Amino acid sequence: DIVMTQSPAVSLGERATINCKSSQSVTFNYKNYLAWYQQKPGQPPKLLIYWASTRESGVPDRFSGSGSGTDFTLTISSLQAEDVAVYYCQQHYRTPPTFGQGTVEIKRTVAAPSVFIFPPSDEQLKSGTASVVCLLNNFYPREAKVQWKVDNALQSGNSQESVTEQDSKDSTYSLSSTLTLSKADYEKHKVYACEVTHQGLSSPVTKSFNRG
Amino acid sequence: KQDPANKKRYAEANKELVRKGKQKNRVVFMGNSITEGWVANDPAFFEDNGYVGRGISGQTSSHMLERFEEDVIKLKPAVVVIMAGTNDIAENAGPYNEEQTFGNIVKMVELARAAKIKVILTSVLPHAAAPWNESQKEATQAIINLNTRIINYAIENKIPFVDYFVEMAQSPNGDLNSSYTRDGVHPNLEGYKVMEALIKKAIDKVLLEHHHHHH
Amino acid sequence: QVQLVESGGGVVQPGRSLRLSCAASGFTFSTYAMHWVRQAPGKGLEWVAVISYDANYKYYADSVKGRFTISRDNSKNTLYLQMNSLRAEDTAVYYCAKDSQLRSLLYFEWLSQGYFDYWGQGTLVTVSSASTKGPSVFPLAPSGTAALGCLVKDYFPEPVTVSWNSGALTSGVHTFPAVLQSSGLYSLSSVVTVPSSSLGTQTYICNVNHKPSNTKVDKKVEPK
Repeated sequence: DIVMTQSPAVSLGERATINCKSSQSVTFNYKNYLAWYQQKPGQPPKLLIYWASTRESGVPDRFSGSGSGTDFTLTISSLQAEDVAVYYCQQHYRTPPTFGQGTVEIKRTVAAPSVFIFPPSDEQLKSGTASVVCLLNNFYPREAKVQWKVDNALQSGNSQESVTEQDSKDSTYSLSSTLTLSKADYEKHKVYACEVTHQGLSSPVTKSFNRG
Repeated sequence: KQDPANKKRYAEANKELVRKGKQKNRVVFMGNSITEGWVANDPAFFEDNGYVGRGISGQTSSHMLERFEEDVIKLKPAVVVIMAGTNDIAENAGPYNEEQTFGNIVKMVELARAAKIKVILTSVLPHAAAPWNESQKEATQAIINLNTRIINYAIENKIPFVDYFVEMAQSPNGDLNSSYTRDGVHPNLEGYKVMEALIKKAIDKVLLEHHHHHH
Repeated sequence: QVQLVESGGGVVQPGRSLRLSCAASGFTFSTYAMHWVRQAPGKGLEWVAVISYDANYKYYADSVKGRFTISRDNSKNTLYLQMNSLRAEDTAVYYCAKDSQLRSLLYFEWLSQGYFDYWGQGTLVTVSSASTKGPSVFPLAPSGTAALGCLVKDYFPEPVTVSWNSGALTSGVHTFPAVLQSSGLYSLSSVVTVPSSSLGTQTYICNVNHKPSNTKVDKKVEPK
């Protein structure tokens, strides 16, 4: 197949660009077989640009496309909150048509997460499982590390993380880390702690509770 | 540059057609190398059916257009079969441009229709690509792209289109079928016989099916 | 306007089959090639199959060749995808999409296509042996801002929706993407931050809807 690759954040009202490379030329007899699409959560992709540089009807004129052969660019002249999205570059010179993927992000000043820990509810403990939730709220940039310590014993393999899309109001991320233990294993320990590392924190921050 | 469209090729032949008198249901085959080679390889197909071959090997569709008055219109045929674009794509005379080639075919169609001549449009044939030049896929893709424009124009204007290509192009890459060629580029007699069955059906439909009842 | 309306998604046991439909309107469907494209959760777009305008030609991604069959009914302006022998890795949102080219001649598999000018809304196909199960909803109780939330645990299939106070509370809400657990069930949390002084005077309720199981839970999230 022809391989599409995005090879790489911008402040609001500034110009954003997305670069896409194809593994062989997708230009044939002076036409560039390259389209750009935007995709928002829960929605299909929407055509932005076709034949590399023709903007689709109804697309705001801050969107444009350029390039030829193997190297293409999508330029957003004035980045806006509603433009934060996944973008796809598609080649359709050969079947299978293939899609390269990348994301536009609002750049903002560094913000440390506010950290919160939640013990398992009494309602949940009625069944056999305990979920301990650590919330890292409203941080930037996205890179963050969470470590679970139970009685200072580092945990491994029993946690799952999930991260939100960039917030439209303040351009931050939030992240949940959920530690899953059996009720028996949960009752056999006192201290539960999540330790959070982030560029906005001068030193890692620990939030913790004693069971009960 | 005295005779760029090569009107001299058939000038004497056209004169003798006049001296032979009016001919009912004359069909002129206007074309480039494909059409010239057809007469060369199966003259009986043309002679036995009263078809007039006006192919010129190597000729661009631009020059074909320039001699269309002499070699089609003035022969007052009932039908013209237009077989153009092969030599444009071969680039023996200059760089290929699909828009110009397609535009020249359209212009020829409009000359014929203004003269009340019925038109049959046709697909450029497949051919083998030399690897040093281009891949087989690139060769086939260019031919398909031009033929698509011709087909859609024909549908829009209610003009018959004879798709030699789909019957003669072989999987996987559209090479000319090995049964239909000696050199990989031009049809052999067997390939021309496939073309003859297709074109004669389209010609006979034009000449024989009349008074389409609309409802 | 051009519209492509998909239907027929749902849950499929591994090895079984499912047919998707895409109803087209607003353009001359019968003169365009049509495509299927799919997106596995959290991943990119994979082209699945194309059918020519006249249904003479059908081609497939290597990943589905031998298992999927594309078809169309030009009299009903509808496109179909019959998916046989479905596997876990076929779980995805499936999109239909219109080809930009008028009456393309798809005589060989590898030929150029058009760009995809219009897309259906997507239909989720989940391939799993799990049985439909509604979520258990547990409070994440608040300990000058307080955080609180709902843990929406052990449901199948996707999706669930979460609102707060019947939609009246939107500021500061973060509803995390679901994670597929090793059990085959999904889980996620929804959180919100509020002034800590409001915890005595305000009631916070998460409204969890799981349409596949006809389940709706309104959980009050209270201090202590």
